[PDB]
Order: sequence, then C-alpha cells, then structure tokens
Amino acid sequence: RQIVVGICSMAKKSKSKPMKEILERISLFKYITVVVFEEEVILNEPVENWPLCDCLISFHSKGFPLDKAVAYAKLRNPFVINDLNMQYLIQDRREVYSILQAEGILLPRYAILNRDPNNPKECNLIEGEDHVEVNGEVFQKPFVEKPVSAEDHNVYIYYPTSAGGGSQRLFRKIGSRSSVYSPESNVRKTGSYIYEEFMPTDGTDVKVYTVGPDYAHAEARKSPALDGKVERDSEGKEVRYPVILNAREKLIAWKVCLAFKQTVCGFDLLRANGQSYVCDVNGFSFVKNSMKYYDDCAKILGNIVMRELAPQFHIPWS
Ligand SMILES: O=P(O)(O)CP(=O)(O)O[C@@H]1[C@@H](OP(=O)(O)O)[C@H](OP(=O)(O)CP(=O)(O)O)[C@@H](OP(=O)(O)O)[C@H](OP(=O)(O)O)[C@@H]1OP(=O)(O)O
Ligand SMILES: Nc1ncnc2c1ncn2[C@@H]1O[C@H](COP(=O)(O)OP(=O)(O)O)[C@@H](O)[C@H]1O
Ligand SMILES: [Mg+2]
Ligand SMILES: [Mg+2]
Ligand SMILES: [Mg+2]
Repeated sequence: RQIVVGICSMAKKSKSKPMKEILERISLFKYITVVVFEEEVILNEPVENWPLCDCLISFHSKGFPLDKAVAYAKLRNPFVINDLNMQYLIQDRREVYSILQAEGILLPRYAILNRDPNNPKECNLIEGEDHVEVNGEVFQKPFVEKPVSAEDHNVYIYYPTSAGGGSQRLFRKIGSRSSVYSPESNVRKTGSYIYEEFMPTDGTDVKVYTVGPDYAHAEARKSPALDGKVERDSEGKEVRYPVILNAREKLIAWKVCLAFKQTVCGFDLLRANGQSYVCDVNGFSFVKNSMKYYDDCAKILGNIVMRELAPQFHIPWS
C-alpha cells in the first residue's frame, strides 16, 4: 500500500510552477502517491470530508483557513512537514522576533510599539526630527518601521537629515516597483509597529530557503529600499545573484527551520558589519526557477517521508 502525501494550500500555491515541478518529482518515489486537496474542498467542505493522507504538507497564504487545516491534522494525525500552529505565530512579527531572540539568532536591535485602538494618543512613542524613542529606547535615523502583521508589507525606512530626510515606503512588488520615496519624515501615527535599527548591506538582501535543517538554498536580490526599481531579466523574472552561505549562516538556517518547525522555510538575511542578521521569517516558500532546487527539494522531502513512515508501512528503506 502507498504512502499518501497530501498537499493542502490555496490553488495559487498548489498550482504554482515550483509546486507542480516538485510534486512531479516527489511522485517518482516508488512508494509515494501525491494527493493535492482542491481549493473548493479546502474552503467549502468540512475537514471530515477532506482526503486522507499519511504525510501532510500544508501552509497558510492569503485566504487560507488555517483553523481548518489545524482541525484536519488533529482529526487525522498525519506526519506534518510544516507545523500548522506555528503558522499563526509566523503571521505576527513580534512573535517571529521573540523566537529568534530565544534561539540566540542575531537580529536588528528592536522595540515594539503597541497601540491600543481606543487610545492612539496614549502610546510609548516620542519623536525627534532625527530619532524616535520607543518604550524609552532610542533609534537614530536611519531606522526601519514594520507593521506588526507579517502579512502587511508596508515597511517604511526613515532617512536622517544628513541624507536628505523623508522616507522609503516599501510594498508588495507590483510590476517595476518595490518601493517609493516620500518627503514624509514623521513616523506613522496609527497602528502598531516594530521599530528597528537599519542594518547597512551592500544593497542586496539574502533570501534563504530551507528543506529540512541540513539543506538551504540562498540567493540575493536588490534591496527594495535602495531606489525601488525592480530589476528584471530578458524573460521578466526578477534578477537574482548567486549566494553561498558561510558556516555561521548555515547554522542560522538550521536554527530557523527547527525553531519554527517549518521543514520548508523561507527567511531573509542582512549581511552587515561582518555578520548576518535575520529580519523576516516567512514559513513555507520554494525557490523559483531553479531546476536543481526542484530536484534537491523533492529528493529531501521524499527521503523525509520514507525515513519517517517506511517502518510502519513495512517498506525497505536504508
Ligand atoms: O505571483 P505573482 O502574483 O505574480 C506576485 P510575485 O511574483 O511577487 O509572487 C510573490 C508571492 O506573491 P503572491 O503569491 O501573493 O502573488 C509571495 O507570496 P507571499 O508569501 O509574500 C503572500 P501569500 O503567501 O499570501 O500569497 C512570495 O511567494 P511564496 O513565498 O508564497 O512562494 C514571493 O516569493 P519570494 O518571497 O520572492 O520567494 C513571490 O515572489 P517571486 O515569485 O517573485 O519570488
Ligand atoms: N533592520 C533592517 N535594516 C535594513 N534593511 C531592512 C531591515 N529590515 C528590513 N529591511 C529591508 O526591508 C525589506 C522588507 O522587510 P522584511 O522585514 O523582509 O518585510 P516583508 O515581510 O515585507 O518581506 C527587507 O528585504 C530589507 O531589504
Ligand atoms: Mg510514486
Ligand atoms: Mg522579507
Ligand atoms: Mg516577510
């Protein structure tokens, strides 16, 4: 009898090129059958009617009913590749940062500004023309201001007077742009934010993609904060630069993968001041447009499934 690997995510993710490429390769495993849960079923059917699986690959994106996935996993008790309860915490930057700190992972110095919706005026924020003070902690410009919702990508950077003042407003990339300059020098006055020190990079972000704690692919892309113009190649794909992680960074990836219990996990590294700082943990994410990654990821996931489940299925596996 076959080991069933169930894929439970929104259709946009389940039918994505990287997903289809990887699932095709996982299916090549002799004792593995892949079942992709239909979006209509995920959204409209009670969990009791969802397909059975022995191993569940499931992850949140916009519109995904995480409560249902959690309930399904509790009902069927499959082997879970990416822990579902942790995906609530991944949606909250405050929770992400707390986990990183607890794990001895270097991250930007930061402070949380929580605003009670009823009292916007009763906050712990003092603003100077070249700095902010949050719960008593001072951040000189440049500093970064992030919505506490990790799903909210309206991240702002504030320039010091010596650099011309104003701000850089980042957003989910659309077409040719990932950010825009604003003459606004004052911080946002409604909502809750994390304020953090600006880490000076060479102008790129390092994007890391784990497949288990012992495998991580990295690449670099232009930081959206630079000027906001997206670099695209002859085919319309965003330009990426080769990266090889050093020993320290390979350990960071190991830590992030295990700490968040996300076998497949994307996160960002800022290479600054001779160190590497995690600034964002995104959970489930595949590398795009790398055939070798497709090969590696499918092989590792298949091996994880076989290692974990082959004994109870009485299947030979060395
Ligand atoms: O796919 P589209 O519609 O053309 C927009 P895009 O090309 O910017 O795709 C990005 C995707 O956005 P949506 O799926 O929400 O549209 C992100 O989605 P999200 O996680 O920021 C928001 P969602 O999960 O709610 O969709 C994330 O995709 P993924 O990480 O979910 O695979 C990201 O991936 P990276 O961060 O760059 O690795 C993708 O960027 P790219 O494909 O250029 O790499
Ligand atoms: N502390 C920081 N110092 C310098 N740049 C930062 C810092 N935090 C974020 N950035 C820049 O802003 C971008 C978006 O921030 P990030 O925390 O990755 O949010 P998102 O969840 O929207 O991707 C990063 O890729 C990086 O270029
Ligand atoms: Mg097969
Ligand atoms: Mg990021
Ligand atoms: Mg993020």
